[PDB]
This record gives sequence, structure tokens and C-alpha cells, in this order.
Amino acid sequence: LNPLSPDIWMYVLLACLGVSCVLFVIARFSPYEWYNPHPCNPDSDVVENNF
Amino acid sequence: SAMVEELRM
Repeated sequence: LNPLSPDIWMYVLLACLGVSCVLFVIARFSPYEWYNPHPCNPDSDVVENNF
Repeated sequence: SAMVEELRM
């Protein structure tokens, strides 16, 4: 891991954590990710999660 | 209602 200087390594770890976290945040605000598992039966509005 | 529904879950 010598090629990239130790600065970018920690920058990248923190960036990955931040990007994953903001993706999680936007997942809640998302309109359509709520995808009612097994929509073969629309019987009940079981609005459930992903991401 | 939208924020509560998508927040508490």
C-alpha cells in the first residue's frame, strides 16, 4: 500500500463511511424504495424497507 | 405522516 500516500487511504475510508451513511439517509426520504414484499398479492399494504 | 411513517420503521 506504499503507492498511495497514507493521507488518501484514510480519506477514502472516511469517504466510504460518509457516502454509505448519506445513501442510508436518502433511502428513507426516497419515495419508491418501499416495495411491499411479494407484490404478487396486493391484499395488504405491507409497506416495508430496503437499503 | 410521510416523515413519521418512513422514520419510525
